[PDB]
Amino acid sequence: LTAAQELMIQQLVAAQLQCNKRSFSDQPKVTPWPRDARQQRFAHFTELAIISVQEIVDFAKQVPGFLQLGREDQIALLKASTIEIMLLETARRYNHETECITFLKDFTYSKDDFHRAGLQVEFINPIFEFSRAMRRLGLDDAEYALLIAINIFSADRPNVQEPGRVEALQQPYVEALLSYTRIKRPQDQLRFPRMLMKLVSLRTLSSVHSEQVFALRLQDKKLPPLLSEIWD
Amino acid sequence: QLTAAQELMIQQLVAAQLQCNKRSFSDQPKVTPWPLGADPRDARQQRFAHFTELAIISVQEIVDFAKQVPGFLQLGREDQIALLKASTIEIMLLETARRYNHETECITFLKDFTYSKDDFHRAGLQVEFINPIFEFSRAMRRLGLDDAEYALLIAINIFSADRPNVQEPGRVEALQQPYVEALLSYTRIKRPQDQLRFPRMLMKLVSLRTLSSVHSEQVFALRLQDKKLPPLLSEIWD
Ligand SMILES: OC(c1ccc(NCC(F)(F)F)cc1)(C(F)(F)F)C(F)(F)F
Ligand SMILES: OC(c1ccc(NCC(F)(F)F)cc1)(C(F)(F)F)C(F)(F)F
Repeated sequence: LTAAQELMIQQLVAAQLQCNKRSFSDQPKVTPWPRDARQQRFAHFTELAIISVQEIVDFAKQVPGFLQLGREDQIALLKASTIEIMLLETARRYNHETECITFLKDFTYSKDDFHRAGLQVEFINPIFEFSRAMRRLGLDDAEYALLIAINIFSADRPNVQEPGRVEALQQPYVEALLSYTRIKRPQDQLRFPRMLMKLVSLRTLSSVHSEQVFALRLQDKKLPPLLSEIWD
Repeated sequence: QLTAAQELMIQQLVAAQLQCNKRSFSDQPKVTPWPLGADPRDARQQRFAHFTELAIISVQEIVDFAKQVPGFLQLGREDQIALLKASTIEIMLLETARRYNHETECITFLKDFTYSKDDFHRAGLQVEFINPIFEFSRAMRRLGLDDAEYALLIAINIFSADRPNVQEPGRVEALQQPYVEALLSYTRIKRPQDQLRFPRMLMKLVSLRTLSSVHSEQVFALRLQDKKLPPLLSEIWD
């Protein structure tokens, strides 16, 4: 691992740690978790999502190479990546012992909790299978952080005006992850491929998420403004 | 070095490819011809019909191919259907890319026929699907894949355990793995100095998932313009 690779990785891990501290040390400002409570558990979920979106935008801004893309490309990359980063983070926050997703102490969510928020079967089960598959890979914080950076610099997102530049920005992160995994687990050649394959799954999960949003609109459950900008 | 089994798995796929591609040359003159000689909506419809007809041929070759991949026919039939339903357009996009010619900026299909970006537009498709297809083909060309690499990628694509409605995803993952390992060892040998080729190949699987969605948006949009899929395509993609 070169000096520049160490600096890039260390910067990503420190930014991930600062973003978590900034966004999820204090109690989140959310509708208290209780027709009456169907709208309220949904709102709750929606306010959590907004807090994660904010965290993700904060993190993206600190990824070397991002804030130097053209502004429209920044927006286009974040628009597509957001739900996928959320799925990764949800997998990070997953606890196989309890089968729940922990944001901080006293804020955890199970498959049942998701159903009560109005969410379909078609969205919940993939989320939870993907989370437990992520755990069997046993990614550490550097691996997650690098995977997020790679995810952001995907040159095939809709409305990207400079795909050549995005792809060149992705390469160093791919190279760092390749090196990192070679050093960590030298006798585990499929670890790295297995990680990239989860990026595939994340594209599908994004579509399945969009279907949840469209389905929610059918129960007069609209996304609030900060999420509407991104998803409907 | 590739083991005997890896060499045979590749040779098997590459030769199934060929026996399946026999339907392409024999159905070529049966197809609704591309219309020559047209003013500005007759010809629009004939071009589209032409496109649906080649897609049908492709659907059938992909079905025939998959039945030859070892272990496929031992999957539960509902799972066979679910993998093909999802993989079909993605394999077609791989085949489209494989046939892209950068000199003419045209795609070959079924041996002799070729299509430009503007031919796709003339057949009623929209820029939101067409541009990504051609960028993907250009990107695929820069990787310089050979017949073995494409065949391995298609097998990897078929055996994607995370398709919708798959009932035994673990049985699918178990079939995929040796193909992934074969591709890793293949690229390592072919290009020992290019460590990023293999990751870039895997990332083409990511792009294929998005293109699949864009294709669904294209089919939706085509119905607005009197262009509904025929029965065999309807059941896979509507
Ligand atoms: O967009 C929603 C959403 C729910 C959960 C998440 N995060 C959980 C996970 F796993 F999807 F990432 C993100 C968005 C919402 F509205 F709740 F925020 C959805 F319910 F409509 F799908
Ligand atoms: O589904 C269609 C289709 C068109 C071209 C292809 N193959 C070209 C490529 F690049 F997508 F693979 C496949 C399906 C159709 F209808 F022509 F078959 C679409 F036009 F509606 F999209």
